Amino acid sequence: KKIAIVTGAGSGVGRAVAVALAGAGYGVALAGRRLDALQETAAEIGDDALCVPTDVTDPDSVRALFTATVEKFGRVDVLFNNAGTGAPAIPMEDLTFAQWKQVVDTNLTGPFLCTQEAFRVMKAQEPRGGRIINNGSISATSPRPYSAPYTATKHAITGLTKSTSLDGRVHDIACGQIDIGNAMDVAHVASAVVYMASLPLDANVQFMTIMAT
Amino acid sequence: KKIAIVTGAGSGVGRAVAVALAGAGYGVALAGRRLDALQETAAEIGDDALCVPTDVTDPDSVRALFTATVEKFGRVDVLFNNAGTGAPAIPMEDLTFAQWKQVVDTNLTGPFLCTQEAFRVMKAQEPRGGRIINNGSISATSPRPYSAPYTATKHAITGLTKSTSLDGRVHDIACGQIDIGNAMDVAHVASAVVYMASLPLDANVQFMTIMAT
Amino acid sequence: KKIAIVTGAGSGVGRAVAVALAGAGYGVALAGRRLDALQETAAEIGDDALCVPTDVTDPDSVRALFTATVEKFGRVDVLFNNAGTGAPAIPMEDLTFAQWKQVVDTNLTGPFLCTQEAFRVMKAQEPRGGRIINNGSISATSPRPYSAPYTATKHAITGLTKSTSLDGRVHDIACGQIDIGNAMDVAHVASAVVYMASLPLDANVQFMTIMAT
Amino acid sequence: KKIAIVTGAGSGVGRAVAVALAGAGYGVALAGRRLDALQETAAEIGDDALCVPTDVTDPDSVRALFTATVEKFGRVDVLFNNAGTGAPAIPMEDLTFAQWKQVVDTNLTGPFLCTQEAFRVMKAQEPRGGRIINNGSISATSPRPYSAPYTATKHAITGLTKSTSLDGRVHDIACGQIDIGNAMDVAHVASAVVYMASLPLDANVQFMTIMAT
Ligand SMILES: [Cl-]
Ligand SMILES: [Cl-]
Ligand SMILES: [Cl-]
Ligand SMILES: [Cl-]
Repeated sequence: KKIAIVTGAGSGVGRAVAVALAGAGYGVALAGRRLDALQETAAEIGDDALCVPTDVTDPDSVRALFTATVEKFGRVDVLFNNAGTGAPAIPMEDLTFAQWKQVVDTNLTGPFLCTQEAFRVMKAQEPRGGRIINNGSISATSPRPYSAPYTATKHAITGLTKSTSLDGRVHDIACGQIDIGNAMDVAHVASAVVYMASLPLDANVQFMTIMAT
Repeated sequence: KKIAIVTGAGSGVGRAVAVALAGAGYGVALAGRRLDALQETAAEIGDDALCVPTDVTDPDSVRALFTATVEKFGRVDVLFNNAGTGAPAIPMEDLTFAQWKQVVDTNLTGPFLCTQEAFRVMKAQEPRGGRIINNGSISATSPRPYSAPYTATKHAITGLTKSTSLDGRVHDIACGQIDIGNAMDVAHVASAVVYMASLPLDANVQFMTIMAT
Repeated sequence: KKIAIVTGAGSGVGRAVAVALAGAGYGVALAGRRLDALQETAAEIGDDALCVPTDVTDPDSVRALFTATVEKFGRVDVLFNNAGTGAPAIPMEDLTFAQWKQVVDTNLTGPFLCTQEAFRVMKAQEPRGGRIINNGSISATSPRPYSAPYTATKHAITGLTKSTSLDGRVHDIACGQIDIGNAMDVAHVASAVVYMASLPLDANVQFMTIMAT
Repeated sequence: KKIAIVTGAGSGVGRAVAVALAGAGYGVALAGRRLDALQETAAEIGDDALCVPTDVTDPDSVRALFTATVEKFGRVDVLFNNAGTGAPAIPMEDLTFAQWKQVVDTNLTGPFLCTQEAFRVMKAQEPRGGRIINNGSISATSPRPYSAPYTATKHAITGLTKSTSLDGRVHDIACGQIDIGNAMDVAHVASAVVYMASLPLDANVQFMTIMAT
């Protein structure tokens, strides 16, 4: 009955969130670049997860993902906007323009295009609205060496969450963000996302940070 | 089987947290200044909550609360360090020294003394450790007018959480903090605290903020 | 012609700020617990600094400091609210109640009482208003081990600055804060404070952090 | 004798910083898209400013700017990495992919490419190192409505500053950031940048925020 779209759903925290949302009774659309790993996530769910190979850096592929979801399930209540690539851990001035662009497109442009499509879908549905949960950094309180593209784009996600919360309110869209760091088992990020998605629309975890050890 | 001490348990979020922890199967000690309101919380729980009238600004009363808890339940796994008073909303220079001292003692000294006693108890028990959850501000992203004592002491709680996490690690003590603000139903703060207390000791929500509307 | 009160002026950053403000042409009142070290700061200034032994944790002593300043110089344009004591670096639960109270009184109550007296004086003078610069932490981005009283009270100063900025605006009082940390020569904190005090009242450095190395 | 490169130097804060650095005795290279406005900045300086029309979103144009600077002046001690465009204030889902890409390229890719070229130049020169000052947001404590591309990319600049400080240390490169907001005369941002550039390399203002009124 509540419907989620989970990006990066073929691996890691995306897979764990999709499995945990389905266990909590959501209908789930699984978005990611490769069908094989999406299929294994759907097998784990063992219900009616929908696999949707998607390039979230591509506006048309993104639109197609939400259309497929609404066609199958009827609406979209939650988006877990989950991306996380890094460039190689090399001196910053050795990064090529393409290595830079790959991290910006994956970590920042993908989440922004999915947030735009979520606004289009959520504002149109009835009852109106929903929630977007953005997956932030895995090094929250301290950047790793040689990480400027990853650190800049995950900080950009904090700005995107803030503007999405402000701009979503008119459409009954809430937005919050989860970050992790180290002083981690993906199950704990998934249970936190399930918790955040459990709240009614007028209460919202805007930011939370979970620390390992 | 897991044991919690909840301060401010006779009202508001303290009562809601105590009721929610007991519903999740915790043994609960209810600490607060007045027995009457503690009794009503224990009636709501309708199990074996322990009422312990306590002045958390007083070291001996604090020690007595933890001793009563360990005597009854055998150990203390979670402390919800919950205080929240304000001075009158008047020009800052009109505040009397006693009105200032009342907010510092209640909002900062109480939580610090309970954290010290929690370290004494948690480091001594077997298995060792536990978690302390500090209740932060209700105006997280923007201070209200005429609120310097409340705003300074709730910001102090953020510093206390950070030092408690660092200093607790050697004793297997984790510490995290919850804050709220407004762009709220106490049930949502209670379910967030239950969530935070649900995690094993090596994963910890160090900070989370829930926003109304 | 612009007049400053500098607390902790007998040593360290307080002395360096007082010397730098006087070098920039301010009249300076030097506040601190011991006359000897205040005298040496006044000798360094070698002009007309006013030594005022003061206990900033005491409301009457604070009032006396501002009265002495207005008597001598005619008004108070800038307050450098500068305190910074720590408790011993020992396990938190070994701190005595008096060791805790000493850090709260020095690092939080002193600055709050000086801010109240500054509001009384600044709102009354003509032209009205002025600026208060609060000296924050020396470990800004990471607390040291065994530092809960210092870390909680310097975080409290951030809350005090925020409320002082909001509440001061009606009186043409601006408030900002300086913090330092380490990835330091007191001359750099002093030149930053001089910079902050140089701005007209409608532009204000609300926060700045200077990092060593 | 100290040499600065100032981007966006044909207008607004970029022009004011270039004029103020030259007034403080720096040699200045003026980078911006249009020669006309660069010329007017150079006329204001009325000394030996070097105009260098540059597209900072283009790696070759960026390299050419630093090469022109080193050819003329001999080294580069300070970079003011200054960009700031917004997309139209319209519903987020109405933004075209090109309007999004324009803000990411200008506000995030330009500063990243200039930081890479600054590392190449600063690490190679003798004495080695220098400082990079990134111009952050003009709405620091609260995003404006309809501003997700601007808010995300200025938050990204905070991440870039943090990684640049960490990664620059081995090359004696310091990095800090200035932000502004409103509870402003460009002269105050320029005097703050001059202040930040005045410090020796082992002390660094990593972040400062100036608030209007
Ligand atoms: Cl990050
Ligand atoms: Cl607060
Ligand atoms: Cl601190
Ligand atoms: Cl911003």
